[PDB]
This record gives sequence, structure tokens and C-alpha cells, in this order.
Amino acid sequence: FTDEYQLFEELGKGAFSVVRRCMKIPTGQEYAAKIINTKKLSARDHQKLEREARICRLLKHPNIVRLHDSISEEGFHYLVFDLVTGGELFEDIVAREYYSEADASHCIQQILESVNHCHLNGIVHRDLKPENLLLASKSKGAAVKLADFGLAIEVQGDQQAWFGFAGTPGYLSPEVLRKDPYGKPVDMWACGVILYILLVGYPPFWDEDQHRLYQ
Amino acid sequence: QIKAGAYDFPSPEWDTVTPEAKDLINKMLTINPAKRITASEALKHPWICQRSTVASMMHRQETVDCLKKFNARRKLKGAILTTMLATRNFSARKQEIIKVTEQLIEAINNGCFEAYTKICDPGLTAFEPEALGNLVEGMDFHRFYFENALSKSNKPIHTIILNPHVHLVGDDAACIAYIRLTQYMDGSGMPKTMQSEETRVWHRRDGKWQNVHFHRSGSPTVP
Repeated sequence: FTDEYQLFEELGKGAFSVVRRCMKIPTGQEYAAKIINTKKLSARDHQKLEREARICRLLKHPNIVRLHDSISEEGFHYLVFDLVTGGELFEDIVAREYYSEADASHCIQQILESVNHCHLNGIVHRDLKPENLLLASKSKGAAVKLADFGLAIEVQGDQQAWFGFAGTPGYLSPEVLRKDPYGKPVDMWACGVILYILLVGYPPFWDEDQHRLYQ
Repeated sequence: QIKAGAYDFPSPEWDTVTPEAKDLINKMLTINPAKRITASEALKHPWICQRSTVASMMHRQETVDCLKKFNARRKLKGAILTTMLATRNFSARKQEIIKVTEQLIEAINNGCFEAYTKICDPGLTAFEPEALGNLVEGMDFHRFYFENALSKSNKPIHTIILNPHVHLVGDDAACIAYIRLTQYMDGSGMPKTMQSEETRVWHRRDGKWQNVHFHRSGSPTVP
């Protein structure tokens, strides 16, 4: 990595990963480097990171966090993502002095563009939620970017199947809760939940008891 | 059957019984005890106090022959001691609970978390030795054993389900209790066996039997 790029400040750190602002010195760029201490990565975690990188390499779209490079070293693998500075879309909205349906529609248009790109490439995100809707920068008109494909699956065309009970409760689809085979439409249900929230600021399904929520 | 008063007088044997004898039976086998004939009243029933004119005097050989069998069975079933016999003649409904239970155990043995989360309710609770006397909720606690041991370890294991007992508690709810015998290879490569006792509560939701709670005692399922 240091080979070509250059590391800087830390933007975060997980259990096996540390993320830092980076720069491709040869081209004066600026990316986010996900530095993985491969010596701490388990076998099942190794299986999921291989899936997330393969999916991210396959998705090239303005409204999707782009994986720019993957390279290994001595027990330390590097993943170069786009640098995202604008934080959560939902956090930006509360700071705005004006916000209308037109603003919400412009947001959902971008989210739908990313979801459509995922689906067109046989990929289902399965965890669309506010935490995964980021703004590229703090610029006045920064682009909405879909992030974190750690729960994303690879589907065969339009074939439905049971890929497991995964997602965030408030955004889970009826078909997953019914334990039915499912596919791309689960993301569109989540979009509908997000759109509802973008208009009035509270969720369409909410309950202290999760069982009641799922009903 | 008793609570429903579900008895009848099948032909042919009852075709030759007098109406008055059937009447007295009906008044004794009245579900509502407030409306049941009393001992004083029965002693005045025509079949009792006017037997000479009411009760038949025909010989009932088929009653004698049947009583012989009744008595013989009664003397064979005479339990001198408390005897507890397993269940082996299962309805289709009870077999359904056994099947989905074995599908769940199979998914655990094969480390198939997708099947596990399909069969188990998201709000599943559990008592198990792995949980050290705590009631655990959700899939998190169980996810650890799938993501690691259940597929990581490469050793042969054989599960046996002994003496399952199924309670049907409504059209969409059931309870199953069984002994879980597990044969496996230990660290030294020697064969071992362990036993657990397991209760699983099942609720039919969206047309699918789903496990909402289970209780394991004895050994922990991971060797």
C-alpha cells in the first residue's frame, strides 16, 4: 500500500480493521483505506469480507461507495474505498433550514438509482437503512451514496430463495418475516420505509415489542 | 369423550335393549351434574322399581361374551405399580412436530444457520447449559456456535431422538419433549456419548411451524 498511496488520520477502527484518510501520491487523489489486520481475521469473517469485496468491485455507480483497489501485504490486506465526508443523509437533513418533498424525492431518486444498479448486477443489499445512506461530502449538493454491503447477497437473475433472516427490524420485509423465499423486492420495501421517514420523520412501523412490530 | 358425553348405543346389541334402560343411562350420563339423576330418583325409575314389567328377561349372551373379554383386559392392565409407557402411535399432527424438530436438529448438526433462522422464531428464547442458567433471547447467542464450531470442527457425530412426547395445545401450537443422545469422537479420537433433555415449543405462524422457545438440560450440544 505505502508502495503507491500514503496514509493519514484515522477515520475509525473496528475489531479487525482500521480506516484512515489516504492519498494516491502518484495522482493527487484522496481515498479511504480500510486496513485489515489479517492476523485477527477469523475464517467465517474471512468468508464475509471476500464476499463484500467481490460485490463492491462489481458495482461502479455514482451513488454507490466505490471500491477502488484491493492489495495484500504481510498479514495486512488493504481495501481502498471512496472518501465519504458528508456523513449520514438523515443527519444532514435535520441541519437544513429548508426541506420539502422535492428534496426527499431527489434523495430517493439517487437511492433508487443505486438499488436499481445493484439489482441489475444480480445483487441484493438486504440492509437499506439510514446508517447506510451517506453524503459524498459536505458540499451543498453532494451525492447520496449507498454504503456497507456486508449483508449483500448474490442472486441468480430473478430466482427467489431463502438466504436467511437478516436485516434491521424496522426495515424487514413481510416475506422475510413470513420465512418465505425472497429476493430483490426486499430492498424496495426498505426503500418504502425510508421514503415514509423522509416525509414525516417517524417510521411507519414501530412498537416496543418486536413481536408486535413484526405483526 | 367423557367431557363431551360422547357415547352412543350402536346396533345390533343395543337394538334389543329396552328404551327404559337406555333412558336411565341417559339420565345418569348427563354432562351437567346439576341435571343428573340422583340416587334417590334412580331408585324410583321404572326400570329399577318396576323391573318385573319394564326390564327385558331375554338372555344377552353377547354381553356375557364381551364381559369375559372386558374382565380379562382389566386383569391384564391391573397395574400393580406406576407404569409409564412411551408414545408410538402418533397422529399426523404430532408427526409434523417431530419432523420439523428433526429438521431443526439436522440444521444444527450441519451448521446451516439459514435453515435455523427459517425454522426458529426471531423472538426465540432459550434455557440451555451453554447459557449458564440465563434465559437468552434472539438468534445472537446461537449464531456464535454456527459461525464457529458447528461447521469448523470436522468430526463425525450421530444424533438419536428417544421417546418423543408431543402435546397439541391448539390448532397452531404444540410442545415436544425428547431425549437427545449424541455419539461423537472426543479429542483423543475415542467414541463418546452424551445426553440432553430438550423441550421445544412450536407455534404455527404464516403456515409454518416455528420454534419460539426451547429448554435443554443435561449436556451441552457442542461436544
